[PDB]
Amino acid sequence: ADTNAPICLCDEPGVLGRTQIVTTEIKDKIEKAVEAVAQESGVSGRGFSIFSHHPVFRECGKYECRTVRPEHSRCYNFPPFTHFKSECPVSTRDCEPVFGYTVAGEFRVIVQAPRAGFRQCVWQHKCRFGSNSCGYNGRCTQQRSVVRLVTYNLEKDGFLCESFRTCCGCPCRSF
Amino acid sequence: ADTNAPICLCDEPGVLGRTQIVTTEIKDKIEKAVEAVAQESGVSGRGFSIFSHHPVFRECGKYECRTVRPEHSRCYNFPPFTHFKSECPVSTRDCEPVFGYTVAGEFRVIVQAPRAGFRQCVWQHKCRFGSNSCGYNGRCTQQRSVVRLVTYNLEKDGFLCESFRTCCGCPCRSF
Repeated sequence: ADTNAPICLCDEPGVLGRTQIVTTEIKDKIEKAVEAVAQESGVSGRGFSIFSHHPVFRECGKYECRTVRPEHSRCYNFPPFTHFKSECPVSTRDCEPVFGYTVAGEFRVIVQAPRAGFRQCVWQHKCRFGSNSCGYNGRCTQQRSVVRLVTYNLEKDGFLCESFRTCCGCPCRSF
Repeated sequence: ADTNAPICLCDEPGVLGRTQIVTTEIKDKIEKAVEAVAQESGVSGRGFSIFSHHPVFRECGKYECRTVRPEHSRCYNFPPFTHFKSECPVSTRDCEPVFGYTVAGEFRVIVQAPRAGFRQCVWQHKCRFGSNSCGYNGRCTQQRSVVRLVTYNLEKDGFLCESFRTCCGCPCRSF
């Protein structure tokens, strides 16, 4: 594999920040579209409920930044739901990405519309010091899982659920 | 009177995982307060922090463990930023304090929330062998400096910056 990389949400070498800067015009388009969704609802204007009528949001739009805690994205909370015997120290950061590369490696725009009231978050848990030695013979390794998040299709002006790899833990594996 | 063994951030058997009064009851309260900031903040970027949108954190949240280097707490990194002519031998230890005494002598809980992505580190540089003769007429002296760290005010259960003395070096104080 020449160019190979799993790529976790918010992954970035320079202190894990932003790679490129999405056009404000795009953010504008998204805000508008999300507002359109909220209005086609109207009823139940108390919270996320304004989005709960649209099929895609119902399917994968529930990683609400307001409710998602870090433990919800630890590997033990994703199938197979098992705990690590030994896990290395973990660096945890909330992630609210505007872009992501799917499981298939494609580039996608992940929907974030703070003004409209729709924000998606998934806390990332990575090996604190990369892959250092840890067992009596082990190695610190990044484990991942997969989350589905609402993305925005620029062409067809439509929403869609897509799969992204998320960093859930750092088990000390025997290499 | 003088003392060969100076007192620094992380000194005395009180600073530990459990620690003095820093009950798992307090710890948890702090963790959730930090998570709330992460959840409402969201704002992030390279060479930044997700906490830089909150006023207390933008002011004194820069001793985050992932960015801190041992030399960042050496005396020459604090005003008047001057180097020593002769410095006695130093013992450098990492320090991630859970409580401390402010420059005004008050006890304060120093925020440490590993699970929400906020840890504070200030490496202590102590006189390896204190007070012993070093120069012609000098005596090895613990040099302290002042650092501001995010604290948790019990009363108003919120965040506040406070000033703490930190051990930055051990100059041979001759004359």
